[PDB]
Amino acid sequence: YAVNIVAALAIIIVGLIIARMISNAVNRLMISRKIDATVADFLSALVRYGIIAFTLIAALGRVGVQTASVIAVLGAAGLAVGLALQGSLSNLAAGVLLVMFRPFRAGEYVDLGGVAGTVLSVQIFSTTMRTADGKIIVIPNGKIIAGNIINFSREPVRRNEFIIGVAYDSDIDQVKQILTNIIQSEDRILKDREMTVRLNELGASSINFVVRVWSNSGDLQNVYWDVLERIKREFDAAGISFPYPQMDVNFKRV
Amino acid sequence: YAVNIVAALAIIIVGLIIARMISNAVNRLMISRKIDATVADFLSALVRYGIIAFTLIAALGRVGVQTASVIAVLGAAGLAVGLALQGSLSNLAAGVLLVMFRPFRAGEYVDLGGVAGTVLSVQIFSTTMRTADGKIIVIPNGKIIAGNIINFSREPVRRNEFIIGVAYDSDIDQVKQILTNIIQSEDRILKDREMTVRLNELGASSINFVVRVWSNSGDLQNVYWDVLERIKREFDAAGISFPYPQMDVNFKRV
Amino acid sequence: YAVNIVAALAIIIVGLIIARMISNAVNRLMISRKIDATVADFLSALVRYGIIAFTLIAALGRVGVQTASVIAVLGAAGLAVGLALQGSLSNLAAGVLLVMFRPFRAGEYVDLGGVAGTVLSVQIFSTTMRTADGKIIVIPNGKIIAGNIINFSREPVRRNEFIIGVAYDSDIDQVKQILTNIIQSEDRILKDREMTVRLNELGASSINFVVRVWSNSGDLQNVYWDVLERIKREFDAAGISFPYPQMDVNFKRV
Amino acid sequence: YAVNIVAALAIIIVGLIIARMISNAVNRLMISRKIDATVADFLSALVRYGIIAFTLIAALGRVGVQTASVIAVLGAAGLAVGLALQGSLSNLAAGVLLVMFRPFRAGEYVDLGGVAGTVLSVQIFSTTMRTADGKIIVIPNGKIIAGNIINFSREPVRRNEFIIGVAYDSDIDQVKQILTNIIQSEDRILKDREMTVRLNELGASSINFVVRVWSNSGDLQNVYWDVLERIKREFDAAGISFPYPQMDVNFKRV
Amino acid sequence: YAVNIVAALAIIIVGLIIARMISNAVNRLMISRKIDATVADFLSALVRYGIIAFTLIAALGRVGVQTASVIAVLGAAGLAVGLALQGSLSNLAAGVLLVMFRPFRAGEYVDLGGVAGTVLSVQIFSTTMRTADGKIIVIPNGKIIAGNIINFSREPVRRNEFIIGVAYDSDIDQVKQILTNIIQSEDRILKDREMTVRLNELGASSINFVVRVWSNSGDLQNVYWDVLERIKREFDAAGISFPYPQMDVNFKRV
Amino acid sequence: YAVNIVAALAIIIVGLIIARMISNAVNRLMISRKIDATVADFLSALVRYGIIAFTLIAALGRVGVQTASVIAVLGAAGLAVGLALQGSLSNLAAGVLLVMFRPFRAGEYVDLGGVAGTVLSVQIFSTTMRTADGKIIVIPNGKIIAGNIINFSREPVRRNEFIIGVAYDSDIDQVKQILTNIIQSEDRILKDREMTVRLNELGASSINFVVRVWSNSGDLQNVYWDVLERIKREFDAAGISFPYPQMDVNFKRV
Amino acid sequence: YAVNIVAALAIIIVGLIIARMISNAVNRLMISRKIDATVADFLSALVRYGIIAFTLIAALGRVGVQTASVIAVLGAAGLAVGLALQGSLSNLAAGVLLVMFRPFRAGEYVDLGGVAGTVLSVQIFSTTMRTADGKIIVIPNGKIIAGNIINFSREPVRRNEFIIGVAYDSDIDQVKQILTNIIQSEDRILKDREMTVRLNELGASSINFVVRVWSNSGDLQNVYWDVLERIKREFDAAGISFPYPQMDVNFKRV
Repeated sequence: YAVNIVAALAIIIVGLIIARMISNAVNRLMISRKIDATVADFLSALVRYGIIAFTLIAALGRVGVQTASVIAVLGAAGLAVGLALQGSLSNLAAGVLLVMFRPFRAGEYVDLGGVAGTVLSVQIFSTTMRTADGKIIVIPNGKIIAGNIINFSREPVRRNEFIIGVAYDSDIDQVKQILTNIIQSEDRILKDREMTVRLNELGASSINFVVRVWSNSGDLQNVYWDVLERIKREFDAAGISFPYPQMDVNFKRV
Repeated sequence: YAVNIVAALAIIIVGLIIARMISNAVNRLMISRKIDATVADFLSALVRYGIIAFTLIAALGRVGVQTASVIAVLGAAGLAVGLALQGSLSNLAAGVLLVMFRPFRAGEYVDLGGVAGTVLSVQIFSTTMRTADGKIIVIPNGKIIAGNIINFSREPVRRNEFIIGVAYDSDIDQVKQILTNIIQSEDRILKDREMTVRLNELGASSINFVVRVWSNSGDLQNVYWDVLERIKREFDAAGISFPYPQMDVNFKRV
Repeated sequence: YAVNIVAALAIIIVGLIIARMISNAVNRLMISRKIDATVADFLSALVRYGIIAFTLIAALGRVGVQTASVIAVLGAAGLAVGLALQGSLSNLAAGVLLVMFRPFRAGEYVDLGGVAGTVLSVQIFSTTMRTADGKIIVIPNGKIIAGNIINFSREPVRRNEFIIGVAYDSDIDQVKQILTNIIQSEDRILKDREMTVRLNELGASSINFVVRVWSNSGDLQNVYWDVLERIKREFDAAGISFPYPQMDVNFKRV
Repeated sequence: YAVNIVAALAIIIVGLIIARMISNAVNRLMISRKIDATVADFLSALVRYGIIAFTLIAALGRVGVQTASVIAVLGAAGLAVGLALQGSLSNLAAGVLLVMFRPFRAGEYVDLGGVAGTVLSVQIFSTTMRTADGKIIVIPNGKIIAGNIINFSREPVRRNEFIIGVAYDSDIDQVKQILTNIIQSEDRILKDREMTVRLNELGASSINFVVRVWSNSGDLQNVYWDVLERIKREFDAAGISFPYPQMDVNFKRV
Repeated sequence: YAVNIVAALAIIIVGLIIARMISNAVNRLMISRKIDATVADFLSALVRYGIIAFTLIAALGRVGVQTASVIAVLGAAGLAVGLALQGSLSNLAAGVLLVMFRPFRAGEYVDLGGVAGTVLSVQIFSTTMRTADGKIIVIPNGKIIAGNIINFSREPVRRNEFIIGVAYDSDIDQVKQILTNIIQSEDRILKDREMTVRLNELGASSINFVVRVWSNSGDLQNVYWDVLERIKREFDAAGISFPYPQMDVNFKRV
Repeated sequence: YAVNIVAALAIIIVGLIIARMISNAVNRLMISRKIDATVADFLSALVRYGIIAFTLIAALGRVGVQTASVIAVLGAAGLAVGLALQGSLSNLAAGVLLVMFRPFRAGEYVDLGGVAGTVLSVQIFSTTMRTADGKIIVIPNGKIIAGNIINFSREPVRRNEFIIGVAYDSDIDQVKQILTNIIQSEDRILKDREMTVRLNELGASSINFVVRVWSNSGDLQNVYWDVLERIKREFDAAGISFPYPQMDVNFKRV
Repeated sequence: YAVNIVAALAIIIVGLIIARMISNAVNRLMISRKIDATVADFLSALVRYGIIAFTLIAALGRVGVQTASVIAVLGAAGLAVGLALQGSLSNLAAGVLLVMFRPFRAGEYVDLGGVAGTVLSVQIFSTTMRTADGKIIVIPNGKIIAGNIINFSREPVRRNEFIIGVAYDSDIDQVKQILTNIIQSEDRILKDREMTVRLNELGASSINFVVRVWSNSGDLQNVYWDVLERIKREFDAAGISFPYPQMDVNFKRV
């Protein structure tokens, strides 16, 4: 009877010294690893309150008090902390998944669901990537894994799609001749792949030719800019008119 | 009383020699399987902390301290890891579902909810597919199973829909005659299927004929381009005018 | 004391032979039914690891070690696999619900929440349906049950709605006379149902008559196309003008 | 010792014969009710595997093996089936709620969050409703309860809102006189309720009068069509002009 | 030994008679209060199956069979019914909270996240409200509590905002004089509150004055209509022009 | 044996009298605090059913239910109530957060994710706030914590941004001179802060100057209105034209 | 027998004095910390009711009444409070994550998914940040972690993108010469990085040159404004016309 009481006080004193030991130990461990001391002491007070809660419940169990009430409420409070940390630990799990199944490496130009940039680093909780215009975007890993990963650096060839609106009076064969001469005289265009120049659309004010052209993934934007400037030059020289928005107006004297 | 004593320490030392050996074993196993050697030791430290937690709880239970507090908090922490890994393990389950119920195979041109490409591979956690313009999209499997799978390589015949806007003054029977001559003289159009040429819409500035035409799944875009170019040529030759946006203007000199 | 040790090793050996024979049996059942070998051996390794986990826990319990730690973590790992498989087993439950409460059968042209096609088959995890333009859409059953099911093959008679924009100067009674003559002389229109021709809207540039017309579900699109072509013909013959977008211009010379 | 073994084999044989008899009984109970046999045999195999799992667990417990691991994993698999059936059983609960608290009955024209039609039947898992244009929409009950229920057949009177755009030069008092004569000479308009004819908006090209008019729920669309046709007739007769889109243009030079 | 068997059959017979009496009593209670019997018989069959399940597994426990596997599956089926009834019970909890914290009473014109109407009644599961145009909307209580409650009947004074577009040629001080004379000569406008007449915006074709004016919550729409009609009258009398959409057109004849 | 019977009937009678006492006390406390007799009687009936459920189970346990059948079902029914209560008391937790972290509690004009107004009161489940146009919006606290809080009375100085579109013929230095004279002669503009007058955009028909100007949080709307009216006055006085939507028009033949 | 009754009353009295002392102690602890007593007494009454509930259940267990029913309902109520506090404790966990993995510090101009401003402080539950236009936005931490963190202060160099629309008649080489002279004569433009001046687009009415220019993060907006004003000045001096929206008008003249 009193043996359970002295055993319970023994559990209390060993639990308090273990609580102070583990609390100060994780204080030292987060001062050494991390930098902050305020939230380190906050988490250390959380762990200290956890160990003294564990040992107070174990002591009230050693006395003989049926202790399942605080067991159920402490389990639901741990489950509260669990459904809280669902997002952060999901970022952790997506991070280890994204570094063991790696669809991008540090330097691969990707498009992670609406933002596109070169991956500077894949950390444990987030990938830092630098945008094309200098912005640093720190995307969490759950937002990456839960969406698509459009990797632009895994295939060495990509495809420019030019859409040229010419007038309806413009001859289809002359436009196709000039566009084929432009995309054939250009050296960075892969000739062994698709080189489509065909009438894509009968537009409202114009008529739209599509020019689908494969090139290297590094020369892609320069092929777009050079073939577009050459299209403008050769079309203005050859008399083919890029039309303005056209209206037919039926005038009426009131 | 002493039977619980150092026999509990025998449990706590038979557990540490299992914890270290299982940590070293999963380090060697994941170095053999998928080398990272930097989050591999983190997962090994997680498994080590789990096994030493199991054996510390079992040793405190063998002594006589009623362990149901750390049991409930460890179960809630396991459920935290569970609701964390909900997304990744749902990708795994959707991957084994997608490879045992396979709606696409490696090479089938599909459309998985807004992105469309040829599936290069269906891995365990993601399908890599190459877009029509060269981009590699690594879609997770839960995002595929949670949405539609529009497969273009399962049926060998598909349907082009042309919408030709002609002027309101143009004769309906002449447009239907010329469009039927275009879709009948074209050989890749399946003649035993639907060949609809009918007045679809009375538009604002135009009047829209629909041309629904069945052709083979490989010949489909070429049928679209050739029949559209032939429509432009034969309509310009026959005098039917594709109209511009039309306005009726009632000018008022003020 | 040692009786529990030899009993624990007995549970160990019967569990290892059970872990071999159940894994071999599910390899048999997955090679015969739903044929695959790689992910079938993956699932077999999962079932083998599960059975050896069950029997290692049972052996450590039969020895005398309080084993509730791995019980709670294994229950939370089962709950991890459960909240993972939530989506796939919800597709399973929605599939058996969709086939025992069947709102569509194999062949019924439906509209399952933004995609519309004829249901080729209702499988256990997904309905395959062929779109009107040849595409095969494999919709999961949870996405079908969680949204509406617009069935076009359940009523034999449906309703075309024409909206004819005529000019503001056109006589309302002449337009109603001509539209009623068109929808009365057409034989596939159900005359015993609603045949509405009334002035629907005072539009911006036009004035919109509505023509609500009931006809059979197979003849519906042909009734639409024939009555629309007849509307264009008879309105052009009778002098009623479908107007262009109208502007009133008050020009004032700066 | 061996008494527990023969008792365990007794539980094994009574559970196997109970599993076979209850699988045959649930097969009869489904084939009499829902006359699909394939998914009936699937659910029967599920119930058979569940009861033989129950009795294998009970036998391994009666032998003396601590059968807590398979109980925890089986409870988590029951929770897998539970979070799976969350959607379908939520449709069931919303169906019994929607038929015991019934905001619509079979025949009542409603608008269940988007789609709008007359409810043909409220079943247990879904309400079938027929749209105004003939389409059958089978809406699940959770989608109905989770959204608004805009019931049109609960109140016998409703309100038409005409918006008449007249020119800026038109006299406000003459428009209000003519609109009040139109909405007063019409007999299906409830005269004891609100009859608003007032200047609602100073539009861009027009000026918008609102006409808010109460009438019976069956006469509502006919009141709209007749008062709109009368508005067009009397406004064209009295010289009030529904204006086209108006532009003030300041002409300039090159 | 046989004492447990006769005790188990005793629990069987008392549980079957309690199951029949509670099933028939719940059926009678759902007849006298919930007149529909087609789902009352189903709910009573559910309660009957539940009580016979409880007493069958209680008798299987009283025999001596370790029964804690069907306890886990039954407690997961109860949690299936729980996560099913999550929506309906959330409507019940939001209803009792919406009637003990009442932000609207029966008759108060509100806007419950989108739809807006006068609350006819707040029931336990839904608030019925009549729209301004006669429609009856039965909003569930979880959708009300989860969103905003814009109550228009809690403050007796509200604010009209007129936005008058005048021409750029119009004098600012004359427009402000006429608008201030209109909003000062009007008696239902609260003169002790804000009366703003100031230049709000330099629009594309016009220039927009804002007139923010406080008036009583019942007189608000009539103040809007009377001040807008007076603005049109006084501005047409004073020569200030409400401008049409303006274009500056540069002639480029060739 | 019969001692457990008389003890069970003792538990029955003490539980029934405690049920009546606690239900009467809860009805007293609810008719004192949160007065509504109908739903307080409903909640007291729920608490009465709960206490008679607890005591019927606790009495029938010793003569019966054999380790937690009805307890395992009642715990899941408690969690059924608990998911409803998590949806509702997420507002209570957010309310005690919103009071102990005090982001707007005094009456500060804020913008709580969309709607914006002066906070009338922060209650326990909702913040009532009065909009700028008189509407009372009762936002729940979970909707506030789940979104941003844009507090306008936390910083005493804020920023007006004028965007002035002038013509392309306007001299940039003259526009910058006049705008700097307007924003320098105005006394409520903070001159020690940013005063930006620079060419923001080359518009389609205009050219847009940005005027970023810091002023006090009370004087800000009056600074906007006064500087905008002064911009219109001085720009019309100095010959700088606010352009209409310009449109170069190239004439053609029929 | 009576020893359990006097022990139960002992637990009752020690739990009541412990409940009063912990309730008043957390009143004192919060009044020292956060000095709203009105919710401090609310939380203190919650903790008092929790401790008296724990000790009432412990006393009913020490008497001998099987008390697992209220254990299950109290655990489900703890899970109700936990899943209610899910969002608040997720903000807490995201706050300690955001301060131990800090992607922004106090002062770093960021864009936290939409809103963008300089982070004034990162607290435990929210980050306060001041917008560029003076507004104070208190973003919760879970909303920050759940989205991207676009940090503008981590890289010292960023990129302006000018899009200059010139006329179609303008010479491409003259525009590229003038734009290269502007972006080369400007000193704050980083010349060792990308300096792109190339033909980006053939627009509808214009033709769009892109000018991608790298400059320091503090000089970025001033580089944009200075190069845009210089583009307007030098282009008007050199005769290059920024075109208005262009229409081609075909006179039909009825």
